[PDB]
Amino acid sequence: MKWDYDLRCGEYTLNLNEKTLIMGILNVTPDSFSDGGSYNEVDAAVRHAKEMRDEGAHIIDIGGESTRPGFAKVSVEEEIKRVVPMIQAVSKEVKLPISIDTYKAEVAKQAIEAGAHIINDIWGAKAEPKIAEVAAHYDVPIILMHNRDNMNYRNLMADMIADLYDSIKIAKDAGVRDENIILDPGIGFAKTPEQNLEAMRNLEQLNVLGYPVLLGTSRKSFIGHVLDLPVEERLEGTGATVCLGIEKGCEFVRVHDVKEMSRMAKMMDAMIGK
Amino acid sequence: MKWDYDLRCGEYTLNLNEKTLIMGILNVTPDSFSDGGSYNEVDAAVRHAKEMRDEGAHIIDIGGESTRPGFAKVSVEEEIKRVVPMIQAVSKEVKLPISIDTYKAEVAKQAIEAGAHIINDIWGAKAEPKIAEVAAHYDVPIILMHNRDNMNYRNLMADMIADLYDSIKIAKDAGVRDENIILDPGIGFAKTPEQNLEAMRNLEQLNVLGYPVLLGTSRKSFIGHVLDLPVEERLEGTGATVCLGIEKGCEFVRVHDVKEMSRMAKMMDAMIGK
Ligand SMILES: OCCCc1nc2ccc(C(F)(F)F)cc2[nH]1
Ligand SMILES: OCCCc1nc2ccc(C(F)(F)F)cc2[nH]1
Ligand SMILES: OCCCc1nc2ccc(C(F)(F)F)cc2[nH]1
Repeated sequence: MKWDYDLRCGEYTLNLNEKTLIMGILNVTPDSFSDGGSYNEVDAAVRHAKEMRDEGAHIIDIGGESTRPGFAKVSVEEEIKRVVPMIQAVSKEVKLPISIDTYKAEVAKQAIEAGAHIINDIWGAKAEPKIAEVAAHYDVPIILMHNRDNMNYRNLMADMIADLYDSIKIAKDAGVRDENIILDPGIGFAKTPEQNLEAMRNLEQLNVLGYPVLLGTSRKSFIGHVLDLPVEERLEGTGATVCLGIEKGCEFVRVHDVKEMSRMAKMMDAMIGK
Repeated sequence: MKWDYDLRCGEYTLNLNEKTLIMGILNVTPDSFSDGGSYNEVDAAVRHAKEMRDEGAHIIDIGGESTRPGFAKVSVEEEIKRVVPMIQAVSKEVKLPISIDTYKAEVAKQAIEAGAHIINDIWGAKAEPKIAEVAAHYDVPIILMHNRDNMNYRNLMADMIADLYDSIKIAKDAGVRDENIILDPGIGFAKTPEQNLEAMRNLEQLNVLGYPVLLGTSRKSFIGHVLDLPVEERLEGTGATVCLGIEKGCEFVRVHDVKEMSRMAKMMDAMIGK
């Protein structure tokens, strides 16, 4: 009874109370010889989305070249040629809500038009505030991630909450309804390894803002820093972050390893009484 | 600064503050044609103890036939022929403290004489109270596990704490020092699947007794009940229990999958600030 509403996603509806929601990460695998839409590139995305669906994903998060982990400099024009064909094919062939991982308003707009249901913004409407106008107009959920162009904090948690509020204000001023706001602490962004640990340790503070929280820690550098393990050897590390996140009240986890993290989340949910 | 003493284990000393301690599970693989001590049987145990050492174990827990998971009916005379050669070889070849997983006083005595450092009692000194006299005499740590010959609880957590106190009283009356007492909630013993979940959910209550807590959930039936997965597919499930246990303050985890659980524990420790 924590949430008195469900997350409305067009033809899909996500219950926020019954289980931790698993968002599976789908990064584009660009064909070297085309700008987008080619069979090998799109077929790869579809096959991967189907696998994640079969492994327990509730949302498929689709990211083009300009987003994490690559951060390529690419025009919205180029970005649309690549992202839109993926959204079209995945939305047709995979019966799950799709999030578009972009900070660019025009990309978000075209993605929603192509069939995406949720906007996932690593800059929390601060890089391109018009993304909040797009969100409001289409009445879609938007995930506002904590992020900064600096790591000069006075007090990490207090600053994160203040920064997240600045994002909330941008979204609400644009007309985004409270029920369409989700927050993300931005673990692995604009934070030292030590600061990432401190944010994990204090994640429950985000709950005072009164919005659902999505945690995205999967395979991130700070896990490698602790364990001294490369990106492919971080299942256990990611797992610990997912478990602690759920214990601290997060509603979503954004993960690469859907099969394993879905099992861990299900076990956590059972134990905490979710 | 939670603990103002270290766990003294003869030539070994375990710090209770710096990391979650990993106890690796070693079950005997009985040779069919002998009562104990044979090369294949003991070599198997030694090889396994070395692997667990290399994978991050801090304690090796050695169990003969009459203990979990098999619970064979076997005389102390038979049990000694099997357990003592394992302890002798493992203690010589593997530089870690050894716990003997037995509820039988005479087995515990001979095990300590053979080189074991810690007594691990699934009956918490209630099946054979003389085991507490053995513990006191040799001045070794003893793990008192919650257990009952029934599941008729009036109130699970309150009953567990009362039962654990009855074990503490037996141990202290026998002369066991406070610094040599460790408690275990007995997840998977004398509890319904639902009760096991409830005990996990409320594990932090055990901390009021003021003794270190060891959690032993590895691969247990209740994980299979939640996930509907067989014993070999419970890494993720065990992982969630380990993470939640550490968050709730446990000092030890008793696990089969040392490599994976050691990594998860290290990540948890870093995040909680242990
Ligand atoms: O300290 C808060 C920073 C907010 C912020 N506004 C930005 C605009 C553009 C970009 C860029 F375009 F990605 F470079 C990054 C930004 N970061
Ligand atoms: O309800 C608390 C039960 C305490 C208890 N005393 C026991 C003695 C012997 C055995 C046995 F020998 F293993 F059967 C099991 C026991 N259980
Ligand atoms: O399914 C992947 C192949 C087998 C496998 N390796 C694992 C490592 C760690 C964990 C973890 F402990 F749950 F994180 C689960 C795993 N399962």
